[PDB]
Amino acid sequence: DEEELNDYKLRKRKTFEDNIRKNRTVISNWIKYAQWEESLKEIQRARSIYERALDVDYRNITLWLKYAEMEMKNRQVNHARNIWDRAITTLPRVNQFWYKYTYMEEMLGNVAGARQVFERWMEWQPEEQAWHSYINFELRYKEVDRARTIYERFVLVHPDVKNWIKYARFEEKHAYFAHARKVYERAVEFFGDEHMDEHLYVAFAKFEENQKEFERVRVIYKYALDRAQELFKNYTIFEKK
Amino acid sequence: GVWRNTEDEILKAAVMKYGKNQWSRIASLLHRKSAKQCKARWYEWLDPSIKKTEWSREEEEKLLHLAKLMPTQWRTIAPIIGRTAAQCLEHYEFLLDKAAKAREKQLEEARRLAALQKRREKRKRGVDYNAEIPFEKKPALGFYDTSE
Amino acid sequence: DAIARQGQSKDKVIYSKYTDLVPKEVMNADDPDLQRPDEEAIKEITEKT
Amino acid sequence: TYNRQNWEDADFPILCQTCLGENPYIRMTKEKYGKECKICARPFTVFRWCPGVRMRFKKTEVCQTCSKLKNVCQTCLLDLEYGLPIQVRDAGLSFKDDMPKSDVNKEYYTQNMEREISNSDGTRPVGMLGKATSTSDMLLKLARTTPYYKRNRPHICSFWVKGECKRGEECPYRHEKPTDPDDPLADQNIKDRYYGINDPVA
Amino acid sequence: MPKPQWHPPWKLYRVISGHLGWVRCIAVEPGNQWFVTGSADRTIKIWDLASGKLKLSLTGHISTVRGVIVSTRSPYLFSCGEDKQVKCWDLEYNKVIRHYHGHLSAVYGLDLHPTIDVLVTCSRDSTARIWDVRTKASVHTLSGHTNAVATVRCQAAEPQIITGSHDTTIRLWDLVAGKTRVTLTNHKKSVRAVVLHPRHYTFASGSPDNIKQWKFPDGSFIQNLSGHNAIINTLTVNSDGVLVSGADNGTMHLWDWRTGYNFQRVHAAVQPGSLDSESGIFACAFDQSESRLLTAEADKTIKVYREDDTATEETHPVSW
Ligand SMILES: [Zn+2]
Ligand SMILES: [Zn+2]
Ligand SMILES: [Zn+2]
Repeated sequence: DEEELNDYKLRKRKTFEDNIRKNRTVISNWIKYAQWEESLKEIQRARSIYERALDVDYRNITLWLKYAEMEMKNRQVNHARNIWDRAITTLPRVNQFWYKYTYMEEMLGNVAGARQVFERWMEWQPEEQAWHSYINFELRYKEVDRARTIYERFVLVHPDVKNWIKYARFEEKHAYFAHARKVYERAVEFFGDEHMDEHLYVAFAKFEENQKEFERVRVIYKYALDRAQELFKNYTIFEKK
Repeated sequence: GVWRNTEDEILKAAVMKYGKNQWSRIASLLHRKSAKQCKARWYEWLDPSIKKTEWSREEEEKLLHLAKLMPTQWRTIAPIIGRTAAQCLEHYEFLLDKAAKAREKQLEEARRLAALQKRREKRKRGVDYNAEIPFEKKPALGFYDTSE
Repeated sequence: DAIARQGQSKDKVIYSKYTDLVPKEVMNADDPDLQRPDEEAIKEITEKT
Repeated sequence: TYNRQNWEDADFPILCQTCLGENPYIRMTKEKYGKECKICARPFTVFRWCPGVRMRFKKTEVCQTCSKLKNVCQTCLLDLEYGLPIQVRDAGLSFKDDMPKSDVNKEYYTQNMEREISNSDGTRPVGMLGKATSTSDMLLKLARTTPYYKRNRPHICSFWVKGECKRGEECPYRHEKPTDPDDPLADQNIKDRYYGINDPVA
Repeated sequence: MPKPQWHPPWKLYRVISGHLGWVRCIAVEPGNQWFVTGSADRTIKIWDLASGKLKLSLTGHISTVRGVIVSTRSPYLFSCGEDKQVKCWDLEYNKVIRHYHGHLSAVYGLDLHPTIDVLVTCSRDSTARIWDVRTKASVHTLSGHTNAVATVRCQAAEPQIITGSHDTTIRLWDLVAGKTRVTLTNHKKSVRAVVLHPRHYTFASGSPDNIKQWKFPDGSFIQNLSGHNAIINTLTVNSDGVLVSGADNGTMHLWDWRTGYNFQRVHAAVQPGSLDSESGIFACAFDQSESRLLTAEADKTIKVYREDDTATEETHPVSW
């Protein structure tokens, strides 16, 4: 039975090598060969197959994803960390590598120093979901001054009215009312000061109505004097209250 | 030149199998029939785009008008009104009369049986994949790892 | 950057930081930074090559 | 279709002290692409010399890339630092290096290591020397200190074995009895000695 | 942000026809007496520069001629084609005298060293080859590109060889060792055109994503000329600082080299009987006087543009 299994493995490897040699650029043959080698419990053989496939074409996302998933499905954690470090240093613009690296080093790794590794992604100015996930990760690690610096760099790097509203809500939920008032004042001074966005003023009026109704009425009057229908609705709400 | 209904069914099945532009492949099936005969029989009678309906008032008015304009040119007249030349000629005559795998696996099993019989009783410059890694590419090392 | 270069020596330049991607400020036309390496060095490189 | 093993053409052969002989003045012969390598089968620069007075005219057998890879002599196939077989040194230090046996994989691996060495400084027996920092475990106990010149002795005259050497004392080959052919020490495959697999001396 | 200098706009003033294939390449004789076109007609035509009259037509190529260059220091004409052959024509007898041979696929372009008299060709087999001119010996085979190398540029200063290829990469090579030195991967699409500035020691690369200005010799990124989002096939630069980007959809853009400001968009018409899909700039070149722009349009025409002297600065003001 061992000789028959060896002949079957030799025939399967010969057909896989012939399919590789017939069409080199077809990566599905590489993926099927690597998964068949991993299914027969040959980790270093599948690692050599994946390294050959990455030498053939390193720009494919799925080769890195499958080779890192094969490293993570076994106990080779440091091999997976090396694979993710190479995938980050070659292809920084693929956010899926960053997301799966952070889920590997946060759930399975459980290392806070990976957040410093995450700061490498903060060199690259990613999309806003990275900033939101880092805000929620710093909240899950119970840090609020670090998250204040994160949201300040988010406002400086990606300035938006929704971003300033999220900064105001995060400063209100972290029990820093003076910092929330200073952030609302800076957003009124900078974000849409002459553009007349009429949405950060509504959030400042809501924060003032949470704080003091006279300042909320003054903010509603200033928003009505600077200006739409939402400003008139906020002025009617301030006059009714 | 006769056409039985059996030959019409065989021709319909051959058109639905082999497409349109093959005709000699179709005429291989039909005994005592040519490819030109099969093409003419398809395009004259058995095509499903042939309007096998009755003539409307507009169709008859256009047929009488175009027969007045271009006399006895039915291959030109017929694609204008959408019918074929024979149907429109017959209808024009009628209107004037009215107006008047396993084998390789078995071979591999037989070769394995012969190999076990010879073992119970060169390499052709190849690469043996079961003996070692065929093209060993070591993974790149960095910042981690204590082996296993 | 030691992840970026594996067996390649430090003479070969590798662009990997984010600061390689940002554009430089537009600068003066008459400036020795944006200048050719001049005729005697071009002639020396030409004769050596 | 444009990959092949490059021909290794270099001077200054890497030899042991024992096979080099004892005279400080050696007369030396070099062929540019004379023979092939006994392991990686590439053509290489073949060096031939007489180590002494009544020696054998020893010549280089393996190429310089294989000898720089395993840190061995080009003729004796023994280690430069200790004069031991490479099976003994691999049992002493590390036996997880290995090498392919099929010819296409062997040529591909040798071309890759040759390109790695040529992209390196030029004279370094890869990271295996980095695994060779720990030493003097037990290999220094049985290592030779004197140059064993008896392996530069000339071959046994086959005509004298059949008792028909008509040259007599003019014959440079040895007129003495050979070793026992029934002894398993007399097999000595060269590829087994290079790869460190079932060598009886080791 | 400095204000860009005002460049006068350009206008079409003659259209030359007579080729029976796509005109793929245009080269200008260094004495500015005539110019030369290679086509998909498997013919190479020498045209008078001033009168526009057809001076000569040469046959001998078996496929589409992709690149034609004239030697500045020898009376030689170098032509590369899709027939995997490079021909050195002696103009002294108007005959092919040398055959550079060894490329496995179609040659997409070529360039001459201005000082050493060595030839470099880029082909579809993902290789560039460096040939000695007199001995017809391929002294180097630059490899490392994973796709077809669309264009090659050559210069006397370091680095000598610039290659742009279809795998979104630009390789700055070293001439004496035959090895790559700098790899630039900033482009998202195929780099189809590179052009070198005559005096500022900088160069620019063209792709359908963007146009990118860099800095010799390290290849540091300088500027991102944006806009003109089409398949840019060609790139030439004036000595006065005017950069012309020609695309495969027929649109032409004109830029200031320094500020990267687009000041003119020219979309010429086609031949009288011609489809709208047959509008595309394959090559373009200035003359030696830097006053005529000659484009090889895909409707089998050569279109020649002149400066418009009647325009002034307030008539065509610079935006921002
Ligand atoms: Zn020795
Ligand atoms: Zn060797
Ligand atoms: Zn004898």
